Amino acid sequence: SFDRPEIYSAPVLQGESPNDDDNTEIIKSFKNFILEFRLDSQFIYRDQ
Amino acid sequence: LRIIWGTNVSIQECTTNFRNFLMSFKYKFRKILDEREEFINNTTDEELYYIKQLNEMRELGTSNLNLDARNLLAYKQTEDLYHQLLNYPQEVISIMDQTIKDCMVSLIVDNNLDYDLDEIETKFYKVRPYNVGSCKGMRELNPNDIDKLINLKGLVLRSTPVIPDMKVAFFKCNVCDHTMAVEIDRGVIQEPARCERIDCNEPNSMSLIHNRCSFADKQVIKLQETPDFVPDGQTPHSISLCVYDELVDSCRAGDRIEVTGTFRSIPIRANSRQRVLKSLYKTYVDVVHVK
Amino acid sequence: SAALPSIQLPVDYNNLFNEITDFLVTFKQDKGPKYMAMLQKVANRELNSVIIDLDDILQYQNEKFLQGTQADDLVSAIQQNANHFTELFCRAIDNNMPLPTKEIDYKDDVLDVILNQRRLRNERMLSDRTNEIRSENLMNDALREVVEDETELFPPNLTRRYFLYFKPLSQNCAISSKPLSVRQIKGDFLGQLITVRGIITRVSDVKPAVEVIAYTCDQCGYEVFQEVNSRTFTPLSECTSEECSQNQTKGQLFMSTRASKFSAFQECKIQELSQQVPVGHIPRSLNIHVNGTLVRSLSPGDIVDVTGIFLPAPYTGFKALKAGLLTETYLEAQFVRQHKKKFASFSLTSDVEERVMELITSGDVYNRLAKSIAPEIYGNLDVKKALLLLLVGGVDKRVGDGMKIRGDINVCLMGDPGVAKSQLLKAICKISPRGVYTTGKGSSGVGLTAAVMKDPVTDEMILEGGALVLADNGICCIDEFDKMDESDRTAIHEVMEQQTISISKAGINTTLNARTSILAAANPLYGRYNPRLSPLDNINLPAALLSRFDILFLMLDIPSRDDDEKLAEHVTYVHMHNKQPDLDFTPVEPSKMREYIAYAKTKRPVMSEAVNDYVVQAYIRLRQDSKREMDSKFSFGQATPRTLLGIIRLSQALAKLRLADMVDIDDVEEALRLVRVSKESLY
Amino acid sequence: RLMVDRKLGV
Ligand SMILES: Nc1ncnc2c1ncn2[C@@H]1O[C@H](COP(=O)(O)OP(=O)(O)O)[C@@H](O)[C@H]1O
Ligand code: BEF
Ligand SMILES: [Mg+2]
Ligand SMILES: [Zn+2]
Ligand SMILES: [Zn+2]
Repeated sequence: SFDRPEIYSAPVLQGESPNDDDNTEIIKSFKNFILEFRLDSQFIYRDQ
Repeated sequence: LRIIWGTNVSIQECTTNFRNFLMSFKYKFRKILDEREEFINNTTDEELYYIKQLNEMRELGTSNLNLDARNLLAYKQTEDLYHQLLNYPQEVISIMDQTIKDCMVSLIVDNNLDYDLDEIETKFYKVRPYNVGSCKGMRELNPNDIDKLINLKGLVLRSTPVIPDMKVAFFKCNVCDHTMAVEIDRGVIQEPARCERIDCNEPNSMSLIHNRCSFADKQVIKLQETPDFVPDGQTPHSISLCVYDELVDSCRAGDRIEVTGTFRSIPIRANSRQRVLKSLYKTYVDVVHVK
Repeated sequence: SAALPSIQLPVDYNNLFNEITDFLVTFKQDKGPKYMAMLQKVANRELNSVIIDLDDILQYQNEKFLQGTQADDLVSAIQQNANHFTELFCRAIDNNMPLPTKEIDYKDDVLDVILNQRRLRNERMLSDRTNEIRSENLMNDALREVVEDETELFPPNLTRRYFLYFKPLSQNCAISSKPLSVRQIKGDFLGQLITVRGIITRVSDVKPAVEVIAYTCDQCGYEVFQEVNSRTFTPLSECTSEECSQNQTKGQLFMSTRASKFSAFQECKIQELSQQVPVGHIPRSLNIHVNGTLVRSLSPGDIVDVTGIFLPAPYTGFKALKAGLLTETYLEAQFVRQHKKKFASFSLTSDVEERVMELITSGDVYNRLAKSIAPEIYGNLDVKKALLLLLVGGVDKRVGDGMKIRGDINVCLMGDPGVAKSQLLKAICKISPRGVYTTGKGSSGVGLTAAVMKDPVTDEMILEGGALVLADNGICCIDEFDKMDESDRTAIHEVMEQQTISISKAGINTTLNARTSILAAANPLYGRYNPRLSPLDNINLPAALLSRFDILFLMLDIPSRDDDEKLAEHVTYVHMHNKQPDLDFTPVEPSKMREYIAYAKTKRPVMSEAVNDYVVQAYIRLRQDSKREMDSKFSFGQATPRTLLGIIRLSQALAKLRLADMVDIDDVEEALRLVRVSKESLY
Repeated sequence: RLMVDRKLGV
């Protein structure tokens, strides 16, 4: 007669440095590429 | 700067304060805190207590220093270090050990003593505090007091035999004889999933050699408390001290001792189903000093 | 949606959440808001427990309805489903928590500094994410929403220090008002907020119960939390951190006990009062769960009205007996009301001050407090005075050398059968905050008990003793003292003369603490007193044991034309009207008497030089008198230094009765009078 | 390794 127990999480301290091959770093690079690519001084991908 | 997470301790500041206390402690300060200034001695109070103690430590060659926490309370500059020591046993104790080693080697260097520093830097020094406040018994220790210094006095009823405690595992690779030694960290040993060599990779090549591991002493002492204060209708309670290393085989049955140490709590496995732990934690006391 | 159907219910949790928030913010009846001030005190790390007074909620509802505004029945909803409203109140409080005005000063509890660190860290993460998303340059409300959706904060469950408890409605103001026996706590009451009235039997010792075990992944630098709401849990071994989860690199966790959340835990197992048991049955017990700051509030042999939530738990009995989703129950304690106030909990506030003033200003405190003990008993004034002195108790001295003096009185009520001896023991049991009524030979066959059983909740062996340990700091009313076997008499030797019990049986080598005042009542040898035989033979108590008793009344039964007709009139009137006959004085009810006795127990009077000379001369004269009649027909025993100590103890108790810090000469005179007239009925 | 900034508290 009990509810399922949750499992939280939280970042606390800087662990080992994120490698380039790390998926999160790939996603960050991709997001920055989407948000900062400039052609003819225009954010083509952001506006698209 | 740079306080540790989950604590109020800064390594640099605490080391500075402990060195300051070591350099400039005189027993007259404890006499002042004891309001016993009429008993102030001209000889002993003038002399520097811990500097002298560290000296005879150097000549005799011992590796353990016994610190009275009320002396820390006596020194104004280290009044905060006292509370830091109570609230954070392990960190502050390690800080003290490093500072003791530093002070030993510095004192040898400054006087340019002929005594070689080979032994000193290789040795490991330990600080054993005591006289850390009152007793408060064990019925009065709430769960918020886990991992704090507590002072207990009682009668030693029973003392278990010496229990070996694993420190370094000795897994051996069957295939390429890649014998890696794994130190234990926070009571955890991590098995190499495969052979740690790159040329040889066989997960089943590992078979732990029990006999060639390096162990350490551990003795569990059953202490029945005799607290200075007893609540109404409270029968005497028995607590399980856990001594380590040199303190093993020191306290005999029937000795009336006063012990200080770290109030710990550990999950107890419900052996009905393996690797399932009870939500009520067993409480025991690691022992740092016995008087 | 077909697998899990839906039901419409009269409760709307959003409207009730709004009502809860408004009640917390705008309740002033008890300058500022009561609960806002309490929350401010909590923020400054003063109070660790928030007591939600349901009477306040009822008054809030009455105010809202009286002015015409429609307010939903919050009190009824809380009573019907208490568990959910705990979290509703907790979240409402967590929203309205003010900020501290006194920061960490190196002397604060480690829990507080950890909570502050977590709060600052999650605030820093939130602000940093806000800054990044703002700098991306793609209203601040949308920014707040996106950053709070995209960040992994320490949950508010791990940043609260206070504990939440509900106080049931007072019956006079008004279900929780009516206390219920364990028998009446049926399966219909689960989830409600009920009040169970009973006597606490077996309280375990406080042990840490883990609520949210905390781990650390060294590789990814995260802290992962695993909530636990079961008696047993499974530890974690593989990282659950989202970023570390997507990353295929191996991660290992480690327990961090300092980081984990613990709650002080205790189990109490209350039983039924003897009055509640129906005819022919035996009392049955009910488990009580105590969490947070309520621990150590319940002790064995306590009459209490525990109010709590009657939650169920999954069954742990035999599978054969389990036929369905059988569940075992318990009562999560929320409020504890001691039916008899302990002496050690006394406090001189105005509430007790006014009534104490009322007693003393009217005067005649000694006679009133003596007569108020069992008013239905007639004519036994001197023994009532002795029992009152027993209740007050003397002063115990502790010389610096380690010498200790008892400071407690022991009264023996010898007498012919039918002189209401056993009634006075029951009256004392009903007056004293702690006490045990042992009797006979078979009953309480071991007043001293060397019982070392196992604690059901914690595997460590606990030591259990007889009534003597339960009667610590109390009165162990012993009945049928002469019929008690020799083993219990030998144990009571030490229990009376010292305050300890020394045990060296198999498995136990200890020394229990029993600072108990023994009150006994036994018939003389050969039933009634035989005036042919010497008094020391009728009593049949060895001189070692008899010396321990400070006062040993004889209470002989002798027929009389006048006294017996007065006694008959008294008893017949008591049977006609269930009241004390006379109208000269109104008796003091046991609550007021107990309050005054506690106040008197606070004082520690001291003797005087002239008083000391008088006592010394009296002791010398008594010793000479004992020597003279060492073999006369009235040899009530040779006087011993314990007689001097008893004189001192009685004088100190009498001084306490007048609320004085200085022993008076007339008090010593009265103590001598009582000691002498304890044997006056012998003639 | 566990080192963090000192602005957390005092
Ligand atoms: N002085 C008295 N006042 C009131 N009732 C009395 C008195 N003496 C005897 N009784 C009655 O006589 C009975 C004896 O009660 P109990 O206390 O058991 O006697 P005992 O223990 O002395 O043998 C009870 O019913 C009690 O009410
Ligand atoms: F006959 Be009575 F209980 F002393
Ligand atoms: Mg009787
Ligand atoms: Zn290999
Ligand atoms: Zn991880």
